[PDB]
Amino acid sequence: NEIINPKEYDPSDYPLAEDESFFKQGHKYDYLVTFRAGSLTNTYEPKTKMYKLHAALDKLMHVKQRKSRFADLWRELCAVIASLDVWYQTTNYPLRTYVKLLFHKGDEFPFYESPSQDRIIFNDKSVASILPTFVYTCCQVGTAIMSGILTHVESIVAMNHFLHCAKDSYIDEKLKIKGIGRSWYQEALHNVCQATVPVWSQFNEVIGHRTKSTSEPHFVSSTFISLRAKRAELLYPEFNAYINRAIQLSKTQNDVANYYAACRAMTNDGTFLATLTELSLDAAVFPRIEQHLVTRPAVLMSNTRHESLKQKYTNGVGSIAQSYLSSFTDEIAKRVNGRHHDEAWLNFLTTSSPGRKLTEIEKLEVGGDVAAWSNSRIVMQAVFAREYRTPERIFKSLKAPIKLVERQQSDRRQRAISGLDNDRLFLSFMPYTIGKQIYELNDNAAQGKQAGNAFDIGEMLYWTSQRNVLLSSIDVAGMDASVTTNTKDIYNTFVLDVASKCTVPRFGPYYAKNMEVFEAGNRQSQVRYVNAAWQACALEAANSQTSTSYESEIFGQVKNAEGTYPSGRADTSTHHTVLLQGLVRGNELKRASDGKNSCLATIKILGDDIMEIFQGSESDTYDHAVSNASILNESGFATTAELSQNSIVLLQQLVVNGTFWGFADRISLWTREDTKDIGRLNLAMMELNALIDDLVFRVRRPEGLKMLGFFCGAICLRRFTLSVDNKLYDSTYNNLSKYMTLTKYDKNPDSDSTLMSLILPLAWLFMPRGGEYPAYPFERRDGTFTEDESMFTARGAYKRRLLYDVSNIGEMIQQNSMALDDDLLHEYGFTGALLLIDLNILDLIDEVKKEDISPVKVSELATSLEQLGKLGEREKSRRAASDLKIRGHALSNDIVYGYGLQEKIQKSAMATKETTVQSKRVSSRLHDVIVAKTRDYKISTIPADALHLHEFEVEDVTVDLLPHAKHTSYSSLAYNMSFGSDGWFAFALLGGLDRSANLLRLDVASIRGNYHKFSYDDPVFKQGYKIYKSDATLLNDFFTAISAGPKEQGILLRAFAYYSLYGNVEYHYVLSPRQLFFLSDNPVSAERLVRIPPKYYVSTQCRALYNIFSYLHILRSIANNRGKRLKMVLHPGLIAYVRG
Amino acid sequence: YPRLEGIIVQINTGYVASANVIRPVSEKRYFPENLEQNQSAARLVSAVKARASEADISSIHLAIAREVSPMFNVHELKKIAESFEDPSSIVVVLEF
Amino acid sequence: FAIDPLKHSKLYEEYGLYLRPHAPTIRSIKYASLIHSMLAEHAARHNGTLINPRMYADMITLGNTKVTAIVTYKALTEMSTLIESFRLPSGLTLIIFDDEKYQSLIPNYINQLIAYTQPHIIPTWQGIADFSDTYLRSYFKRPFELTASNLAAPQKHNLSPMTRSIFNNTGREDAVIRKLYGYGEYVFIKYEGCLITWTGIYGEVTMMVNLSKRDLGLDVGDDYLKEYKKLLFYGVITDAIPSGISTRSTIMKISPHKMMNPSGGALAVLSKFLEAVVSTNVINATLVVYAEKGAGKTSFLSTYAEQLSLASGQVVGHLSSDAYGRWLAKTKDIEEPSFAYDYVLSLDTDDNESYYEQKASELLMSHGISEVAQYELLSVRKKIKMMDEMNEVLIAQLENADTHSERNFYYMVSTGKTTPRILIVEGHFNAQDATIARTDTTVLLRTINDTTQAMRDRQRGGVVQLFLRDTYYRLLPALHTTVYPFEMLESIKRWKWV
Amino acid sequence: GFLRTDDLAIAANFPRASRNPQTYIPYTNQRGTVTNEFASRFRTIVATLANVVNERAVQDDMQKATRSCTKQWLRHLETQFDNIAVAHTDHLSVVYATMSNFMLNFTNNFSGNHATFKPDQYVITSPEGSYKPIIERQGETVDGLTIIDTSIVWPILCQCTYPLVRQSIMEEIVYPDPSTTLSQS
RNA sequence: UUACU
Ligand SMILES: [C]O[C]1[C]([O])[C]([C]OP([O])(=O)[O-]P(=O)([O-])OP(=O)([O-])O[C][C]2O[C](N3[C]=[N+]([C])C4=C3N=C([N])[N]C4=O)[C]([O])[C]2[O])O[C]1N1[C]=NC2=C1N=[C]N=C2[N]
Ligand SMILES: O=c1ccn([C@@H]2O[C@H](COP(=O)(O)OP(=O)(O)OP(=O)(O)O)[C@@H](O)[C@H]2O)c(=O)[nH]1
Ligand SMILES: [Mg+2]
Ligand SMILES: [Mg+2]
Repeated sequence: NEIINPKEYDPSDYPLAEDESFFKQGHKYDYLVTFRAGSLTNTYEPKTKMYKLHAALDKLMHVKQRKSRFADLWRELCAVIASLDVWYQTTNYPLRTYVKLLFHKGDEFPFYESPSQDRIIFNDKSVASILPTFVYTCCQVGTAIMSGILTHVESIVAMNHFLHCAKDSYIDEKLKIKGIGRSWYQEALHNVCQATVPVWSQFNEVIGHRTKSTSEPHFVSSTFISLRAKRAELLYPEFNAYINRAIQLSKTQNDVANYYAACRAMTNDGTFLATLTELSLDAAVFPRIEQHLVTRPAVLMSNTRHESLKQKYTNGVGSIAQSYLSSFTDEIAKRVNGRHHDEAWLNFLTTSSPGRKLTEIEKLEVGGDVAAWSNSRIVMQAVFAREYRTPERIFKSLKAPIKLVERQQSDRRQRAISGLDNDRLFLSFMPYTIGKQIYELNDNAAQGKQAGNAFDIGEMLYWTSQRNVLLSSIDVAGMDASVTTNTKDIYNTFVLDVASKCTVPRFGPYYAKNMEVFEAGNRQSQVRYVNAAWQACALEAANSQTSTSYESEIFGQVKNAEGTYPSGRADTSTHHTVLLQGLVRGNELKRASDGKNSCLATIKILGDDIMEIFQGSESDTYDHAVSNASILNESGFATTAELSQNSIVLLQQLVVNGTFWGFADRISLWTREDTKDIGRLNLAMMELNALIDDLVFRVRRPEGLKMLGFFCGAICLRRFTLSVDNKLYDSTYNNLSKYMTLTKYDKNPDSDSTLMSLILPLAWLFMPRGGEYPAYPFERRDGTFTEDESMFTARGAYKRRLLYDVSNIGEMIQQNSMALDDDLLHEYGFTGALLLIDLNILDLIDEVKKEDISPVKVSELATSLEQLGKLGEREKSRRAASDLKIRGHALSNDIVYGYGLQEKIQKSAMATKETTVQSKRVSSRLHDVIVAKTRDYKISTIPADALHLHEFEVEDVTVDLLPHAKHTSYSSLAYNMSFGSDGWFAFALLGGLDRSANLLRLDVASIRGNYHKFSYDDPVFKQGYKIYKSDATLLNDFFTAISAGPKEQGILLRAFAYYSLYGNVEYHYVLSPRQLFFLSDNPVSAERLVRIPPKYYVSTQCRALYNIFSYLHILRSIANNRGKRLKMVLHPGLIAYVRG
Repeated sequence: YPRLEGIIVQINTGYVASANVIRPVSEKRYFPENLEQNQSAARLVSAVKARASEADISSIHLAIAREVSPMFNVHELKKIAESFEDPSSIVVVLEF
Repeated sequence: FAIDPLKHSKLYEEYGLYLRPHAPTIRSIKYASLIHSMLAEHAARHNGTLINPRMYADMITLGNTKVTAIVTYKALTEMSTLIESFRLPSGLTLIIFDDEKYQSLIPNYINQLIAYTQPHIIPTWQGIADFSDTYLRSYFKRPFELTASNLAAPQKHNLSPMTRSIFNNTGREDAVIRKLYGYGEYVFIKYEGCLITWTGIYGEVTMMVNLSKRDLGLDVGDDYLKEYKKLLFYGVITDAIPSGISTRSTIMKISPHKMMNPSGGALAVLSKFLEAVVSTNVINATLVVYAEKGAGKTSFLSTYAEQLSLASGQVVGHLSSDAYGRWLAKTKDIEEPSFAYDYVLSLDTDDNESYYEQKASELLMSHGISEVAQYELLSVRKKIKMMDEMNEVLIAQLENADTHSERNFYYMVSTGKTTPRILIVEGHFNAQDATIARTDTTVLLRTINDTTQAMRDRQRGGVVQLFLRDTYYRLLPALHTTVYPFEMLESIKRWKWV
Repeated sequence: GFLRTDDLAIAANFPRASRNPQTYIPYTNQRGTVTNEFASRFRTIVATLANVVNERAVQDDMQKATRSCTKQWLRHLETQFDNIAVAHTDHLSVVYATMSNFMLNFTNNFSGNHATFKPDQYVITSPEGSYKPIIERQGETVDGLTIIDTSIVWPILCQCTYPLVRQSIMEEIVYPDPSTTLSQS
């Protein structure tokens, strides 16, 4: 009844203090309580603080509730509910009853969003305030019904739990359930008990299966009694009764995996938890002191001002950490020595973002063009290029307050992070470069996520497969808060003690000079010789201001009480990595110091996610597992608490028993909140294809997820709205209505542009250049249908084969023709979609933005940028890029260096807008592109394709099944890899994952910005190989177009020589390692599966090209694979084309 | 005052850096043309690039000035941890 | 030089360094100032940064790179006819001399040459700039000290007005020494502060104040309590702490010294609070001042409230730094306590005992001790375990936001409407930052006080005062901006009011 | 190298710690020559080192290409040594001569033969105390002074340009002033 | 209106 008739406003729900300075501290219901739309209203006049409160709470209910990824809010909810009709063939599924009962008012929807006026405007004022989130919850549960994670009757238990959370505060109730409702599997894995699992080898192939009995040990059975009492009262009793059946009924290790992913989607809707950030400043970034204070170092040296210069620890928590870390200061001082930092400054001051500043009065006195550029980091350094060597540059930015950026995640609460300007970014940079070189030194300073596939988990898959191990995986809780200034100092000694042994001259606005230094236990100042790294680090360490200051529309300027970690500085990933590495490894020196063993194996720290691995008896490991907790407990950290036998998590990826569990709900399909790089474009479908491939091994039914991505691809992503002008509006309508319907829109006073939106037909959802989405089986002429395209289908030039696949490829080889059926492509509408491809709207909108800005104003700005750096002979990289192109062939833009000085400026002209005068000459150029290509169209076929038209013929004799398939027969090595499914059989028939390929690719991206999926496109690596394979004697010349160092040159060359077995540059295909986790990279593994009669081997690369033909058609047609071995026949022009 | 070597080196270091005798450039020619990429030399190019280190201007001027400086603190070698296992390990002997 | 001494001559006059009247170095100092008019133009031409500073810095510093399409290399070509114009056998050289007033006044185009020069650095003793170095000694006016021993003639010590200037160290009047002793035509350096060499418990301690010898009393050999109030407002004790000056210490000698310059890195942090007090945007700005227990700041920032409120036209009030400890002892027991502002300030300083001085007092007993000389007999790790025991009664008031906790006290005092717009809290120990609320401006006060000497002073100090200074120094490192109490009195004045 | 007497210091009556002040300049001034007699010494070293790595490769039967790409690297150090020995033996050697005549560079450093040299250990003896040696391993680093980096010869040989290797740009070889290293001394 | 790895 809190949803069917909600209460009134109750203004004690968002109270204030005695003053109107901030909200009342310790207030509950910090998020948007469900109160029934009508009741908020302004009463009183535009001042008197509380008016700005009710106006901004209106911004919470009307603006911060919608975040629709592709379409509007209603088109997206219809996309599940239509797809959920088509798949289950009926309408007796009970999700639509929640669509009917939660909102139905008989004339029109209860609420819509404006887009142009940007708010959700209501049409029933009596409906609940919280309902625009319940679109996305009904969206997500139907995504989970379609995924196969939840059945229909389970989604009843889901939806009742969500509406029960909505009685008082829909997210505040959810964040308390979030901890309890997924910690329960460790009981169910205990109860299952003896469970038969695969095991892995050192080099991650499956070598065996064993039955290893999961009974978690005696001391975590004492954590079951404390936790199940909290399960009973904090949860809804039907959601509780669903859990208590999953403890008792579960019989296999596969069976707990069924309930766990399904109970996880009952606690999440994927909605990003958005309120106004004044409410979450108290919750997220307020510093907590968990119990202990951390004491200070003995300061050994101090300069003329009494501040820390050199310092050492005395019997604390830090002395444990510097027992491990201070050994590295003699080596890192030769790696932090041998970079020249001014160079590495301009490469880290890439990624254009903000400076804090709004430039100011001097935005006028730099120019009106560079006024509008003035957001990027690379531009705000260019405007103040003159000030870079003066030491008063950093002094005038201590005066500048740090502004609170907010960004939110899928399940964490609304979180804030500090957007530092260029000078507060400068002091943190030398602690970033010092703490970076511990990564190459110590494995356990660990994994960056360049693999995407199994190598990000190939560590965790191995140690869980082993015997006599307990695994702990620690999050500290909140690790921005906890880092008081004293705990921050343990990283400061390590950054100092490297910089003394090192020799860095000048660094920036410093120089190695002769300072007065107090030497503790001397009386009297004695002048040491300090280098610039030393000076910079001391100043930054001394000076540190931590507070974030957010300007409010309610309040004046709220400022966080400092002492947190301002997590944007430069070292926000190293300061929590180098610290926790010193505390846990330093423990096994201190435990070895007083007669106890260590008994700890490899530990992987990506800050803050600690994950260590132990071995021995069940008593020895626990004596160590307490001290890793207790020293982190006495470091001032709130470790939450996690450990188990056979359970381990890292980077939000669960590994258990030697199997991979998914966390499917974290990829929310239909909530973005980015306000940056929004596509309703070709690029909007790439944002679907990348997220559809995120969920292919987190799903129990990938065929159903292809059904869901199709209709949301169809219904939502269908309409591209374009503002023409009137005279051209007439013929823009007439030309495009010839092929596919274009909507027309009602005419305009006194803006002189009519809108009009084209309708982008369903074939464009399948095109090679448009939507690269895998298809359903079409009809040929007779018609015996095509193969159903599965989830493992690779993208780029392969979707152009689907055009030839409709034309009966087997038939074509019969008549010896490259000819094509224009009838069948025009009938479905394939011909009307490749026109929309050839119109090329996207770079045309980029061309007009590239047309408007004067390159003279850019060049004066960018010549001043290369004054800070190298100094000279960034010119030799521009010379190397231009010498390569005119002698040979085009090496394109983003990659080579000084163009990627110029390209880093460009993005603010890309940012700062489409607006209308530029938009009127969009339509003048596009209509010229329209009337040329509409004047006649036929499907343009290229000489560069013969090179499909090959078709496989099934035979009567079966394959072998690769003996690791018996081991992963049981139990449930991933979610979709259940026994007798498509992904299991592909891991059986296609088989394997090599270590040899994606170690070198894991070696490539350590050059070039690693922390995520890194899917194989990599415009250094493909462009360098097309020169390496066919062409290279030139390959000396474009390495200095990279400005690749001699070490960096060595990485790439070893990957080029290994990428010469497979495959072809001439036939393009792209998949992602997120798409095929355990499936093989190599087309070598598929040549075992297809014989080629060896009169077809007809060119020097032609063995290596036929492998990709064998590689893809197994992955494309895996739902129609009996386990027969197919055989290849070819068109003789395909024989004729590769001869050359 | 055994820090007196720190002065006499620093006077001699300030002479070498003021003479403009060695200027470090940003072009590396450790290997001839198209032996870098040549597969058989993959064992050799790793040994050279591990030893060779970026030419900081501050310590090339120090090594010249240490040659005629008075030695008061007894110098000692950086602990070179090599194996002399492969025949690509002659790079350490050519270094000496 | 970095700044030329003929177009900008008064800055060298502020250091005691007067320009020699108008030869191979008189001709060279005109040659260097001609480059600055060329250099400054060039970094106009393209704002600011003169382009290719490497070939620039290999011309002034090194007699090198004669150069003759073009406009790129135009400013190089115009300059190679300018430095090969005057015949030098080597370069000109730089001369930063290591001073936050001098280093801040270096123009932008000189600082871009510092990366590629190896410049000559002249180490300041305390300031003055101290006069060796064929640059500083052949260019202008090696001076002559004029203490009480070298009296009273210029013919006696063989001085000349074109080579040597005179530093008044008599204690006599300035005007007579160039009247009857014959020092007319001899120009005199002007110093407006003074340097005091005190006696100490540990040795000779040299501190300076930026007051002249007339502006305060104390000469020669008066004690430390005479005009103590002016020394706290304006002094730096340039010595490694523990310096060890005491209330029984006297003066050895006085010489006029250069007025020291405040801290461009520590002027601007304090300038945030002196902006947030002015603007009507920021509700209830807060200044947080950390120091040791014996820095003597409750007697100091009681009049800095009196200097800010008279300049701002507002009402400020400092919370007097122990008002958690005085107040929690009074109402440990009381279920609803009064969080009012007028109740807090009518409670402390001094007669109400602190709560931590109850807790510390009980604790010292348990490891039984009551004498300060008995505390010296204890040593470090046996001491430090006592400090660790002392912490656990700290964290019980810092961890949660209970109704008697520290977080609730500094909140409701700061919010509730009876309080002043802009309170100044002061904290003893670091990691009170999660409790004081809410600010962007936390400074760190280092006064002219060996604080552990003032705790054996205190004169009802005992071990309870001295154990807690030691406990708080274990919790307070210098991880914030040191603020040096004359600099807060300096920044009020600089700020531009309405 | 050779052994140059300090004729400019003794005529200037500078303090020296020897009877004959003799510093060891590392290599001879080599004007007017076509073949550089310091560069051709490094020819006969690589020609000796080519046969040492030849025996080690053929005793342990490695590739024909790995032995060729080793010896193609040994004569790439030949080419780079010829290009810079014109600038060492003309412009570095006149700096080691004039740094030897400075005031505070008073000890001898080297005397030709590695087989016999030890630095002359003076001490400050005392009949009523211990003797304090001058040269003494006490590990008192001056922040990088006692540790000696042998990887400094790779930037010297390869990635540095010299004011005589560049001849073809106009350079005007820098002769520094006497007064800075005199006034500090 | 918008941070780093
Ligand atoms: C130039 O032009 C342009 C474009 O086109 C636009 C867009 O629009 P759209 O968005 O497309 O729409 P949509 O979304 O499609 O829609 P739907 O969803 O389909 O449905 C609808 C709805 O809607 C609404 N509406 C609402 N509101 C609010 C509105 C509307 N319409 C209109 N027209 N307007 C508005 O406002 C309803 O209701 C319904 O329901 O846009 C454009 N743009 C715009 N603006 C701008 C742009 N650009 C740039 N700039 C600017 N300013
Ligand atoms: O955008 C981001 C996201 C995350 N981080 C990372 O967040 C870390 C600090 O965040 P924590 O990981 O410590 O938060 P918490 O887990 O204690 O919060 P709860 O789950 O308990 O609710 C930092 O160490 C950092 O590396 C960022 O710096 N930026
Ligand atoms: Mg965490
Ligand atoms: Mg985390």
